[PDB]
Amino acid sequence: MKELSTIQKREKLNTVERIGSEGPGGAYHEYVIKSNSMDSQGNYDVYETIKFQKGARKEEKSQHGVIDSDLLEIVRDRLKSFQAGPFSSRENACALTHVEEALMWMNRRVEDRIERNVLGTNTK
Amino acid sequence: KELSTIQKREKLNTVERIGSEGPGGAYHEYVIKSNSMDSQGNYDVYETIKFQKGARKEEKSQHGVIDSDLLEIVRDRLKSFQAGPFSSRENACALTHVEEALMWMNRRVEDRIERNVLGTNTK
Amino acid sequence: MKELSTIQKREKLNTVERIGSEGPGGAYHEYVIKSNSMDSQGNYDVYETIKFQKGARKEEKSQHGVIDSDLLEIVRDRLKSFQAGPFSSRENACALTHVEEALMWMNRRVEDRIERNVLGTNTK
Amino acid sequence: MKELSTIQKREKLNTVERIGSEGPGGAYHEYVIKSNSMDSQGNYDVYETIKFQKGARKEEKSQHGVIDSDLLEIVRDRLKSFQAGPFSSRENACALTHVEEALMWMNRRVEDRIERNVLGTNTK
Amino acid sequence: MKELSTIQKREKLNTVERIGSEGPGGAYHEYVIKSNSMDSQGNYDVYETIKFQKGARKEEKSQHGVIDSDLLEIVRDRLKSFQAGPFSSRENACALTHVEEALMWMNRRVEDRIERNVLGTNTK
Amino acid sequence: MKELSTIQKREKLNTVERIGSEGPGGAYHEYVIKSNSMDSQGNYDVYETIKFQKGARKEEKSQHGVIDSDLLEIVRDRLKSFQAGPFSSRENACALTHVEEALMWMNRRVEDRIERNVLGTNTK
Ligand SMILES: Nc1nc(=O)c2ncn([C@@H]3O[C@@H]4COP(=O)(O)O[C@H]5[C@@H](O)[C@H](n6cnc7c(N)ncnc76)O[C@@H]5COP(=O)(O)O[C@@H]3[C@@H]4O)c2[nH]1
Ligand SMILES: Nc1nc(=O)c2ncn([C@@H]3O[C@@H]4COP(=O)(O)O[C@H]5[C@@H](O)[C@H](n6cnc7c(N)ncnc76)O[C@@H]5COP(=O)(O)O[C@@H]3[C@@H]4O)c2[nH]1
Ligand SMILES: Nc1nc(=O)c2ncn([C@@H]3O[C@@H]4COP(=O)(O)O[C@H]5[C@@H](O)[C@H](n6cnc7c(N)ncnc76)O[C@@H]5COP(=O)(O)O[C@@H]3[C@@H]4O)c2[nH]1
Ligand SMILES: Nc1nc(=O)c2ncn([C@@H]3O[C@@H]4COP(=O)(O)O[C@H]5[C@@H](O)[C@H](n6cnc7c(N)ncnc76)O[C@@H]5COP(=O)(O)O[C@@H]3[C@@H]4O)c2[nH]1
Ligand SMILES: Nc1nc(=O)c2ncn([C@@H]3O[C@@H]4COP(=O)(O)O[C@H]5[C@@H](O)[C@H](n6cnc7c(N)ncnc76)O[C@@H]5COP(=O)(O)O[C@@H]3[C@@H]4O)c2[nH]1
Ligand SMILES: Nc1nc(=O)c2ncn([C@@H]3O[C@@H]4COP(=O)(O)O[C@H]5[C@@H](O)[C@H](n6cnc7c(N)ncnc76)O[C@@H]5COP(=O)(O)O[C@@H]3[C@@H]4O)c2[nH]1
Repeated sequence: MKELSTIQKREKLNTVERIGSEGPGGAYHEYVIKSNSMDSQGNYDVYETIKFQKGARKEEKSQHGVIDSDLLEIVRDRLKSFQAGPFSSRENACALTHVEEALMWMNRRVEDRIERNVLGTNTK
Repeated sequence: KELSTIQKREKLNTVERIGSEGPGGAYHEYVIKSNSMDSQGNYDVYETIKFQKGARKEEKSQHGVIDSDLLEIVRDRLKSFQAGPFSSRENACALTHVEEALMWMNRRVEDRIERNVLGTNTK
Repeated sequence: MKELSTIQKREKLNTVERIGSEGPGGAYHEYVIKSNSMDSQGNYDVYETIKFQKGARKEEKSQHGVIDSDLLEIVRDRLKSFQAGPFSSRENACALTHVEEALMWMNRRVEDRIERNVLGTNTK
Repeated sequence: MKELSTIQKREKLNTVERIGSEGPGGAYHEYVIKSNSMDSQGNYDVYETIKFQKGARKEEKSQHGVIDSDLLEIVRDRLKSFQAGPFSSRENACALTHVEEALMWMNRRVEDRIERNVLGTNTK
Repeated sequence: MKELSTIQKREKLNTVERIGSEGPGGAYHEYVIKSNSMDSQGNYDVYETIKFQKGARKEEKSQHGVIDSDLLEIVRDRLKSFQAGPFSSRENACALTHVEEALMWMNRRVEDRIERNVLGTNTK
Repeated sequence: MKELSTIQKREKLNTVERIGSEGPGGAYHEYVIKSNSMDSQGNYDVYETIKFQKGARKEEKSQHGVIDSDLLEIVRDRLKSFQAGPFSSRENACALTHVEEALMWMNRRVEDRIERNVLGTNTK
């Protein structure tokens, strides 16, 4: 089974699973999010596949997809919206600031790799 | 509708809001589309992500993903990259920040359980 | 020596001191907090002893006691109360957020150890 | 109920309770930590009271007691010892750095209050 | 006085003073660092002024000078060097990561202000 | 080259350069901040030199100068002022809290070295 062990343990809406095998860097590049609930006719309320960029965006060889910062930017935008709205919380603000600091560190990774001419290459 | 992102250079994809504001004032559908293009003018990447919109117990809701799911995926990938040959301190700081975000997201869920407001449209 | 070198250096109310010997894990399991002041009769204004859990809560020869998360939860509650009251501060708020993040990491440790089924055993 | 809602939800050794009434600053100044487990004799295996300084130390009719930085310094010492011993973890390290940064902010509070000549007085 | 109350309280090499009057945004734009020790001559061993950009750089009547990210980038370079050398420490590491995160947030400000077309203007 | 590679890439007011050679502990002890702009006469609008303490302050052939805490205290004071003024921001607040945590870690280093009697000596 390829079920992710998550920090949340109670009242989970969905489970997440690794899909396929290990790829470049030792990571997976496909995930499925699927609901802990079934519809009236016995099917998943949610069954959602996320495919990540696998290989350089410049080869046609590559599995072209999303990058982790895209997912974090989506979460960042939603948390900002929630904080502007009626159901804001301190827990949200702490989550949002850590999300933004993670994105800034991912951008650090992009910029030092640009400086070293190694972005888009399989090099440490 | 296009997201202004923290990354400014060498961006692979663009992210856009889909639809209108919903419960809590947020959007519940997003599109990620590649900045690169194929021969016929079709995006090389065009993926929609739909979020839970309305309570999961209600059959009329838009059932979908929740943000901690996406953060757990990113967490798992960062752990795999740190165990692999292309690890970095930048990766490690990002991973710890993602994990602390997930910890605060769980604190929210648990607080809302404590106050008997989880799954309700209330602060 | 058994007197703790603390982060605070001036206007300390109390001193903290280790009691006994190193135990499981290389740590001490009993501490005393004693006042830096003495009463009219020449006695400590404060002399408090804290005994930690030492060995498995299941087996009877263990020294049964408190755990560190209990102490941080007390401090978290008091800081929350102070922030609601009239003598709140930014310094309090930073302290409380770090206390809660420490508690969340202690719970990460507990949840990692339940998942590995090592909780309550002398296993790294 | 005076029982504290804690961060950890599963496998709790002990329960923590506030004791007394709201005091200076809106906080409680006594807490009890009691075991979730039982002897054969019918009593709690753990039942420990922690009384905090309530009112200034110089005033003779105050409830002299511990302060929160004492408790976090104990936890800091134990965490350092665990990290130097055989059962270390990244979760311990993250908790320890947060505990030390909380102690650093508590000291900032003390030092700021000395600056403003309000340490030991009921004022912001 | 115009002397800064600093985090460091003991064994301080220098004092810092703000110079001039409060300017745009409510801040001071000139500072002096001077040694706590004097030479045989009687004058300070260190007396260093730092002027900050006051007014937009495009306007020639402005006081052109340094900006805060310059100073933090100097400190970041020095901490990186110390860590690569013989006298490294965990305290240095925590300081460096915080300096770098402060720089990332200063950059976030600049980029936000570019986004809103307010960079180099006297507005929030 | 001796150019500092900075976290900010866009709309930079100034460049920062190392001057001289590596010194004690592996770090540079002199830095120039110079404008990315020039006046009506082809001369830098800005050209500060910052010289750091190099060698123990209490010996006399040492180069006496500033220390990194001095620069962060300046930045801390300015950020506090900007946050009290009309052009405050969340980005400023995050930068300021990181600056202050950096300073408290610098002070941790100083007090640790005092306690070990290594402050002012070339020793790890
Ligand atoms: N243009 C562009 N902008 C970006 O922001 C970006 N982020 C990643 N990439 C590139 O996407 C492609 C897909 O990654 P893959 O898993 O195949 O290889 C990756 C992966 O195996 C590993 N890696 C280690 N840590 C990370 C990490 N944090 N994010 C991504 N990849 C990582 O290290 C390889 C090279 O990374 P980059 O050197 O950033 O180039 C990648 C690569 O060309 C980017 N390309
Ligand atoms: N069982 C369960 N476990 C979870 O982890 C979980 N996380 C979210 N939800 C529920 O999904 C549904 C879809 O959210 P919607 O946008 O309609 O309403 C949400 C949204 O408008 C707003 N909100 C504010 N901050 C957040 C946030 N951080 N995450 C999600 N929703 C948030 O506040 C409403 C109630 O939130 P919850 O009270 O968490 O219940 C939600 C809701 O029932 C969960 N349900
Ligand atoms: N049920 C339960 N819930 C908890 O939250 C909990 N926290 C600790 N314990 C158990 O209490 C007992 C007292 O600790 P001791 O010092 O004797 O051994 C400990 C100690 O030597 C070491 N250790 C390393 N890091 C830590 C740490 N952060 N907290 C406690 N103990 C730690 O590693 C041993 C086993 O740890 P756990 O595997 O958590 O079980 C402990 C232990 O059985 C708990 N038991
Ligand atoms: N000498 C000395 N060194 C210390 O480190 C210290 N820490 C606390 N105290 C003093 O202990 C006494 C007991 O606190 P009480 O709850 O009655 O009043 C407290 C309390 O109601 C409230 N308060 C707000 N935030 C905090 C906080 N973080 N810690 C303690 N008290 C706090 O604000 C009052 C004055 O605080 P201090 O001004 O720090 O003086 C206290 C007080 O004289 C100290 N005294
Ligand atoms: N090109 C460029 N790149 C930079 O990185 C940068 N950083 C600052 N500046 C500009 O320098 C000039 C000098 O600042 P002054 O104190 O007069 O006004 C400042 C000051 O009064 C206030 N302010 C609030 N927070 C800050 C802050 N964190 N840094 C600087 N100034 C700040 O808000 C005004 C406008 O700030 P910017 O809108 O960033 O433009 C400034 C201004 O034109 C920059 N210009
Ligand atoms: N009195 C006093 N109060 C201070 O706050 C302070 N901070 C630094 N110093 C002393 O200034 C002198 C100049 O530093 P130098 O680069 O030549 O040597 C330094 C430097 O080579 C290296 N070092 C490693 N990390 C750091 C660091 N974070 N800050 C400064 N120096 C550092 O380790 C040497 C000894 O450091 P200290 O042992 O703190 O003593 C220094 C030294 O005597 C101080 N002296």
